[PDB]
Amino acid sequence: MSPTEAPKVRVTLFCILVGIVLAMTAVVSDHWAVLSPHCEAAHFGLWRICTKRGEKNCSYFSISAAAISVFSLGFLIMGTICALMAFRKKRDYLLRPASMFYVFAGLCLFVSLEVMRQSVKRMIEYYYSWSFACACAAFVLLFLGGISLLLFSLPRMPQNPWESCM
Amino acid sequence: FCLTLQNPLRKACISIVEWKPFETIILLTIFANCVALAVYLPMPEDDNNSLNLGLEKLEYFFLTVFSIEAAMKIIAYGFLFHQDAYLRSGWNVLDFIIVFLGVFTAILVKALRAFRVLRPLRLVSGVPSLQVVLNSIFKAMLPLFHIALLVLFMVIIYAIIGLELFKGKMHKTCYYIGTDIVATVENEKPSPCARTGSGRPCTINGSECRGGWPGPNHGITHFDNFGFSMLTVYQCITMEGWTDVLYWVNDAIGNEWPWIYFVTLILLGSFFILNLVLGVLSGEFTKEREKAKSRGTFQKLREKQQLEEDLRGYMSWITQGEVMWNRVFRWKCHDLVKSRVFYWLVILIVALNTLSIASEHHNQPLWLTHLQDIANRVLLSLFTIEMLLKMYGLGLRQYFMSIFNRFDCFVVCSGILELLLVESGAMTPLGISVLRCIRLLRLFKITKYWTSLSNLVASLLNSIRSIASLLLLLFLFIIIFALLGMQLFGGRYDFEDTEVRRSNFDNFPQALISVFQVLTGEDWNSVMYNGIMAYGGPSYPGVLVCIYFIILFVCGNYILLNVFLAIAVDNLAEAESVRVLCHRIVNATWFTNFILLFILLSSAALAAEDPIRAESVRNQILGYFDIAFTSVFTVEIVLKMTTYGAFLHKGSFCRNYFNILDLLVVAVSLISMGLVVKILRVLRVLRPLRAINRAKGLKHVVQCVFVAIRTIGNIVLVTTLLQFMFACIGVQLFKGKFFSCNDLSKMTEEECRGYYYVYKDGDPTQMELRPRQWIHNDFHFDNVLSAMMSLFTVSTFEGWPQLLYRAIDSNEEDMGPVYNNRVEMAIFFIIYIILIAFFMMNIFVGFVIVTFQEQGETEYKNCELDKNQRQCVQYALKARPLRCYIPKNPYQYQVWYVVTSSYFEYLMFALIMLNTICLGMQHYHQSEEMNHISDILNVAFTIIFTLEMILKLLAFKARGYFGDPWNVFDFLIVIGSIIDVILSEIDTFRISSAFFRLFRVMRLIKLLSRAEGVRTLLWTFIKSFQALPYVALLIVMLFFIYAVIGMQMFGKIALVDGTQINRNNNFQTFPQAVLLLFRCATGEAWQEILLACSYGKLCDPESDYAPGEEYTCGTNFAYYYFISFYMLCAFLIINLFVAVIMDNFDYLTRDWSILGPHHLDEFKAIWAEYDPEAKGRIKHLDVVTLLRRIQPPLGFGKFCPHRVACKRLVGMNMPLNSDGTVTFNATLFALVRTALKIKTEGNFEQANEELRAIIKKIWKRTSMKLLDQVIPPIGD
Ligand SMILES: CCCCCCCCCCCCCCCCCC(=O)OC[C@H](COP(=O)([O-])OCC[N+](C)(C)C)OC(=O)CCCCCCCCCCCCCCCCC
Ligand SMILES: *[C@@H]1O[C@H](CO)[C@@H](O)[C@H](O)[C@H]1NC(C)=O
Ligand SMILES: [Ca+2]
Ligand SMILES: [Ca+2]
Repeated sequence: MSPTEAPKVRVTLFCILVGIVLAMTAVVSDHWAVLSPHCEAAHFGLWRICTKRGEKNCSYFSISAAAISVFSLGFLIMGTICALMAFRKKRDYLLRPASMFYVFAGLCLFVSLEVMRQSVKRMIEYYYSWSFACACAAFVLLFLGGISLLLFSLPRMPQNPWESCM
Repeated sequence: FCLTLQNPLRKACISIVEWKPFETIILLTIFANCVALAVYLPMPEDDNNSLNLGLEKLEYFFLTVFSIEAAMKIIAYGFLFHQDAYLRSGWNVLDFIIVFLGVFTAILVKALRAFRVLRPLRLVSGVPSLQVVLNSIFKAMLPLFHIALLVLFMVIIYAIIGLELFKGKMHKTCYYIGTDIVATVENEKPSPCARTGSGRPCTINGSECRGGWPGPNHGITHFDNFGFSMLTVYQCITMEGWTDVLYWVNDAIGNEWPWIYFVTLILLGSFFILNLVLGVLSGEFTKEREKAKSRGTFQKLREKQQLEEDLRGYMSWITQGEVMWNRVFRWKCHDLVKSRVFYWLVILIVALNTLSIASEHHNQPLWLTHLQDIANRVLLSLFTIEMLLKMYGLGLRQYFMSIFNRFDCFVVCSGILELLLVESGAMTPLGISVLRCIRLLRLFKITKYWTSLSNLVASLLNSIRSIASLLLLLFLFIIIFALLGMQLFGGRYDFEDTEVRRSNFDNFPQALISVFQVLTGEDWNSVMYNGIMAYGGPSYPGVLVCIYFIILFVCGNYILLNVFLAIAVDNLAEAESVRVLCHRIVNATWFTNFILLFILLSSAALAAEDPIRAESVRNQILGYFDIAFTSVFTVEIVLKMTTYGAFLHKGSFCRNYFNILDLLVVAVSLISMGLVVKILRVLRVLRPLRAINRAKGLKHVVQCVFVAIRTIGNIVLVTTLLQFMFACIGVQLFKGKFFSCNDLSKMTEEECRGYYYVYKDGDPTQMELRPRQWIHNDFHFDNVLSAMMSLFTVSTFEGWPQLLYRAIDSNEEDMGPVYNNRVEMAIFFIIYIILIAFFMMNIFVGFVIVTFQEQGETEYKNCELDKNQRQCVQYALKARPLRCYIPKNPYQYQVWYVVTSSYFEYLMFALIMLNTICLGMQHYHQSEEMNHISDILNVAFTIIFTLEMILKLLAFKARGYFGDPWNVFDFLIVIGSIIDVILSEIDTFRISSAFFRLFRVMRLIKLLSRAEGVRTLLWTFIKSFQALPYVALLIVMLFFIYAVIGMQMFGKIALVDGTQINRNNNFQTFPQAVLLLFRCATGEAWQEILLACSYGKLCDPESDYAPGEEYTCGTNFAYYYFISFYMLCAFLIINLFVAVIMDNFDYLTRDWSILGPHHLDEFKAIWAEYDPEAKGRIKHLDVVTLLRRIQPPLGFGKFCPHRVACKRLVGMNMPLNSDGTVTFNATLFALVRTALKIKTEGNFEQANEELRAIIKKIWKRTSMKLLDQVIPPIGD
């Protein structure tokens, strides 16, 4: 009862469901970094490296961060199954792994950031793009949101000593 | 175990062995050893002087006399005379040196040379009273054991995390083009590089970063090899040199990640030594609360000192009637002396004297030094008269009896002696300086004031005689380590180099400065890096000389932490005796929550301005974001004044609200002209201070501290007099010195000019030609104001060595330094440093003793038995049974029958320990066969730990498995490990995996899970995190204001490397200016940053400054700034010290010997054995077997079972419910009343209803009579 009923989990679960949609947006989107040689300008993506001059020619060649992002959506699938089973039998405890899965969904997005930040250094002029900024805010939503839902799931240190951690 | 028990004439030896003065003959011969080892001058490569060569033969005297003694001690008793353990070392010292004579004949080696250092420990065992001290010093070490064992786990976590994150990262260099020389700039430490991104472009112009070794300090500050990681997170923990290990990583990886490693090592290293100092002060205070009940004896004491008060007074009534024309002069000497006049005639003289003695320049042009001599001549003529008027009209015997006027005798005589001795002329110029320093004692004339002065000296001088036992142990501790270090290092500081390794040990005083330097913590880093590099620099056998500078710094502080208690037990003995519309708006939720959200957006832009561009895109955005924000602000001060009016300024929050708003409005008047400027911008920072007065926690903390200042004020007013008195003796003795010429060979004014040669590295084939000028050593002693500056930094234990070693090297007025002239001027910096250490400690004890009064002020409302007797009632009245989540399904029940046992308990504890050492090894340039094994290991230890959470989840049936947080923490580790295995091997089909590795480390935190005595100490602090974080809010605010004030002001500051404002230590951005202030908050060489901000620094060629003005961006507000930051950091960190007394007070006043709740907390765990269904009602049959298995502090005897415990339980009014199922609460109350002593009926029923009144008085819930039904269960 008492975890789920307070609005503390209301605001925090809602914020997460924003960043879930942002995360699903940031994976399938194609604008991470601007290739700008000066033409044969392009945008790095997790699945496609599309060449643009107005002629748009999309293909692909950064292998690592693609397979990582599969794992990041895999926890976002599992992190929502546990949350939907939570509210329906007065079971509070399933928020405990559900807050865990969002954090690893956050960190594996952060790895996909720093691999793509690394592949720029391999290669001409570069700047970042909008879906990279989408992936930064999808991190902060999830990583703070998973931790805050973890803290809100656990009860209060016994404060006084005769009701320790139950 | 006696030896043959014989009686020859040897029995007469026993009458001579133990006579009377046999102690005295052995005291006078061990003291000779102390001098025999003090004049031992060590020599570098097997050399011996003459006196060093004669003292080798003098050991054979002290070999045989300690053998003539000890063999007679054998003849005296025998093998049972190893009974004194302090005599057990006696034969131990001798039995090595007899082996040394054997190895002496092998020559016709230096390991036994070091054991003769141990001999003055015999000087302890001889002299008693120091048998009191060493016995008392080990008895403090029992309650400190859990604090010290968590710091031992604090280092091992941060050694493994710093080992795996930073292995091999430092080894890059910035060598020249292709050479072997490491490229530096003139002060720049040889700091690493990286060819790849984020760290050091290496712009030293003709140099390229190549592998090999640039390294940290010389090899000693790595992060590979478990022993170096653990060494360089040790040094970091002592807040000394933690910024080089930060700025080296931050130079090799790149910043913005590794700051979070060290500023959580400091913030946890601070917090768990901050509660080590409060650890020792727990164990000895509870002893002293048991002697506070002699309140009727101070009633006898203050009568006796009232009797001593009258008896001296009436006797002066007798005295001044006996010695009584000349009486007509007498009444004149009552009416002039005791009048209001000499309360004010003397001050004009005295305040005119302390301006005479503190004028004191270097040059004093010509007229000042004539006034110095006439004033002294004039003001003595008032001194004698003032004295002489007390000579006639006060009584002769009354005058000399007072100690303060006996002091005034020594003043007036010495003034006359020093004036006439100059007129005699026959006096050395060494002596007239001494006479000048004698006058300086007149400053205590001022102290005829201070009303509690006689209370104050009685506080301090009573404390010293509680320290003079321990302080003589501290001085004999610093001798053993000075005699040891002279044997290990002993002029091995040869090094074939040219830099000054100045704190060497090749002397007895130089090893007595140098030990006392690493004792006080200042710069023991550079010292340890020389003892390591003297032997074998870094290697196997050689870095075990770290162990000398560890035990010197741990034990040498633990002695000095024990002078902190003996004061505190002595200082505790004295403490025992339409306006409706504007009315809603101010009280609206729409407006208050508006402001709190608006403050946070006001200061987020004000945090990160540019702040040095003045033209860029980050300005035009913020100028629109600033002027629009001043509008709302001023709008708020309208709506407050339309509710009350002009009389609302009473509150201290509204006096600041009307101050910051009016200045932000005039910036719009100052922006109205540009279309004064930046001053009014910074007056907008005050805002969030208003939000601090909207916080309530601080009202308790800040108020309790200003209670403590009222009683310590007396001490603070004296300790700032000594910094004026030792300024004026410091000026007097070091005027015009510290005036050093650039090449150290020219020694005077005119001829330190022109160009010279600076020879690089070491050899005279790399001449560079620089100019030379006078360098003035920046913290000179010239003015009394300019000497309070320098003596303020040696007061904060920061930067004294460099300054101290300068004060040694000085000679006559305008002359450069001579190398080791007059080491006798190191006694100034020692006595003063020791003194200020003693007045800084008496303040600290004050803030402790005051708060332990102020917390017990809440428990003066007592009418009750005791604190332990208070909590155990609240432990019985409030507690409830335990889970006991026992399963059905005997397939599953067999699985649970394994998991909760000691099979899994001892096995999963075991495989962490193998997982520790698997992470323990992990060194650098390891083999590829070892890389293959630890990659398997990691895979092995994940499969086991995920097999833990499989078996437990199939046992605990999800409900219960998420219940405890430790299992939820395991689920965080397991998945982070599985995603660490997968991420590594997908790569084998990758730098980013460095975070996922941390998850591999966190398994060590599963260790403390079973460590029951440690977890109970962390959980105390999380429960204590109540009154702390509002005090932490003022810390954050403090760092926030001083960041923004300096960022506009100390920008434009030209990040030239080598000049201590550099690329790691910027003032420019906001988080670089927070870290700089965290450097000055832990005292890390803040004295340089002050000198970096000045008036003649460069101005960062991105700013404007367009003609000429290229060396005028420094702003000397820095002296007003770093000093005013340093006291406001010192005062507020004391409020962190006070706030930890606040909530931990129940833990710091414990008595874990009488009624420790560890017996209570374990007592719930026997209930799960016999009541497994959570019914909360036992049978009255198996309570009987439950009594016998607890522990004899809370259970019963091993004489089991009885008619005694069974007599006890029938002797308790134990109720029997339906069928005889008892609750735990009635049983808990009876079995706590077994220790909480009791009587028969009459006193029992009187204790019951009084417990009903006391609990209901405590109960703010006037409802819930089930607690009164619980007293019907516990009492009836
Ligand atoms: C109970 C109270 C404490 C007891 C006090 C004494 C503690 C034990 C002291 C150990 C004796 C060390 C011998 C000193 C000379 C070393 C030998 C040598 O010359 O080799 C030089 C060589 C080269 O150094 P070198 O270059 O300077 O010398 C060259 C000169 N010739 C050629 C003549 C030798 O160094 C080595 O490679 C071997 C070093 C020996 C091992 C180093 C360990 C010594 C320090 C251990 C720490 C002890 C801490 C004491 C305080 C802690 C309290 C318990
Ligand atoms: C070193 O730098 C200066 C100016 O920064 C430049 O004039 C000079 O050419 C540089 N040296 C070399 C070898 O390029
Ligand atoms: Ca220090
Ligand atoms: Ca320091």
